[PDB]
Amino acid sequence: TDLPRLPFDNPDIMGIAPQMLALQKEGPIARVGTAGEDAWLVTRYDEVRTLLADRRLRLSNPNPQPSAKSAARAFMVALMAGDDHETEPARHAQMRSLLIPRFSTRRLRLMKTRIEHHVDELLDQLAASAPPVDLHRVLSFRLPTMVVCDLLGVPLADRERFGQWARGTFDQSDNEHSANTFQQVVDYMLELVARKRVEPGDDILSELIAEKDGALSDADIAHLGNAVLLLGYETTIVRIDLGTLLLLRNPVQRAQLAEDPGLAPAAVEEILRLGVGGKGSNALIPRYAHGDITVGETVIRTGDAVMLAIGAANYDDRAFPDGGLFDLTRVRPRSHLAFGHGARHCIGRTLARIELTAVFERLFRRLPDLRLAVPEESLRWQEHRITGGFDEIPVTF
Ligand code: HEM
Ligand SMILES: CC1(C)C[C@H]2C=C(C(=O)O)[C@@H]3COC(=O)[C@]4(CO4)[C@]23C1
Repeated sequence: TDLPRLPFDNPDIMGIAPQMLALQKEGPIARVGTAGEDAWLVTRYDEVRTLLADRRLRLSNPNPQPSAKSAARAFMVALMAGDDHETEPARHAQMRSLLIPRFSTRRLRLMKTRIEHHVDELLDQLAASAPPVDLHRVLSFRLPTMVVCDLLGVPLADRERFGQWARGTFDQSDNEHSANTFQQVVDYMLELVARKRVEPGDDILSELIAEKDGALSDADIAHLGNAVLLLGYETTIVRIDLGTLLLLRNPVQRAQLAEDPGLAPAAVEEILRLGVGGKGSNALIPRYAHGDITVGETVIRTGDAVMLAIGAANYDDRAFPDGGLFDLTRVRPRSHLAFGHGARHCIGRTLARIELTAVFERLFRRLPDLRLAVPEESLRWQEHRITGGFDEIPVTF
């Protein structure tokens, strides 16, 4: 008897920690320690998917004496309208109602075209440069920040101002840095709302300003803009890096994709499913029980914390035969959980899929000799950031 303690060690730079796969083999749910509260850890696909659709399991904390959180986690929960369990139903419903129509089929088709041209240009710049090159700086970082500039209607150079703010806001190791970074985001967004009130364009804040004959306050609109800025590029950057690394590890699949770029949607779904970095603390969706819930033989009690391991569930052999293998020829794969499921299902997921498809349609056809310029083991996953990620990806080609 030894209580498992999150985060678990992972001897590889990607994948699922061995201890978490061991727990998955024993059963769907286990009690574990963490750096803070103890929590229920749910690791099997069926149970994670069921619990993500359970309205009794919510982001907000219902407890009278709530455990202390990092500034970074507090900001993340507040951006997601989860900071007050009594107002979360109305506030979260409004948040999704206001953001979902900002990603319309008209907008996504226009952005798909612009994204494809931008990838072409980014890869031409890359191909013309002298290796070794940092792929993270010149490709992974550049496409999703371009997209956020487009969503917000700001000059592309603005991403040189805001490009580190998601990392800084979500730095769990430094509350002062987290809070100072978030104030920069807030000031920038309030400036942007005031500009869009007199100079609107085809962009998200302009649409929110016009919503309900201007019924929303500038603070309400800036709040939603802050969610788009802080959630809308960093995780996509991380998936471009993880997808590149996964494809570099699987040369037979990589050659399949280079030969037939029509395999890119299937590759993107495998990248999302398998793309887990380091100790994988970002591949856990946190919840609190607002009512008692039974999982198998186990009772989750009102007030308990729950970690839904979407990463482990996406590796679950019960849901994906040979679940640890990258295979873009899977026939009718189950829907992975990398965008979540249920009430808080990723709002940007169709846009994120368009970005990743445009990149991986092109990458290995444009740079067939691309490969790491350093050992994989030298790549360092940043455990202190809620969103993890690598800081650099040196390549040659
Ligand atoms: C590959 C990139 C991405 C991944 C892997 C990802 C993953 C996720 C996951 C797992 C959730 C659910 C969190 C939870 O249930 O607690 C989520 C929510 C969310 N995502 Fe994404 N995301 C990505 C890209 C984006 C983009 C590009 C946008 C917008 C431009 C975006 C906007 C949001 C928002 C606003 C939420 C909160 C939804 C809610 O709380 O109702 N995400 N994302
Ligand atoms: C809103 C989020 C940025 C989406 C989710 C994906 C993430 C990631 O891939 O890094 C974030 C990690 O931390 C979380 O609590 C998550 C898992 O819900 C995320 C919050």
